Parts: sequence; structure tokens; C-alpha cells
Amino acid sequence: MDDIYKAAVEQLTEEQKNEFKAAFDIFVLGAEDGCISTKELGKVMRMLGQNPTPEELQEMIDEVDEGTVDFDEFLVMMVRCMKDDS
Ligand SMILES: [Ca+2]
Ligand SMILES: [Ca+2]
Ligand SMILES: [Ca+2]
Repeated sequence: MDDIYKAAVEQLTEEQKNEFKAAFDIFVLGAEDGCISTKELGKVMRMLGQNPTPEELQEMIDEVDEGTVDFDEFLVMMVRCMKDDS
């Protein structure tokens, strides 16, 4: 696990991590694929109750990505988005 991320992910409970995994898993054929598309990224975040804007998703992809998102990248993007609630 990349150390920078390791600390973003420390904001999440084991229960949150499991929930987020369950949502993410809807959007991949896990028996052969580890990544969702950038199009699916907003869909999984919205499944989880987040509302990222289109320009935010691109900004996060630019800053977080290591057209695809794996599970740990997705966790970091969820942690970022959870901090913009009002
Ligand atoms: Ca729960
Ligand atoms: Ca649930
Ligand atoms: Ca990626």
C-alpha cells in the first residue's frame, strides 16, 4: 500500500471499507478485472451517497491516480469527497 494513501484510508472504519468494497465490486467482473472506468467512478461514489462534480472527478483522477481506477485509488477518492459535505 502506498504510504501517502495509507493515511487517507485511516479515516475509514473497517465497516466503511467493507461497504465501499461491496459497491465497487458491482462495477467490475472481479474474476478478471481490478479496475473500474473513470465513467463508473462517479457511479460508485453516488451509490455510496457522494455527489462529486464532473470537474472534481477529473481533478481527483489527475492528483490521485498512480482512464482507470483501482480499489485503493477509489478509497482515497471517497475519503477526499467525504470532506466536502455541507
Ligand atoms: Ca454501515
Ligand atoms: Ca450496505
Ligand atoms: Ca489508476
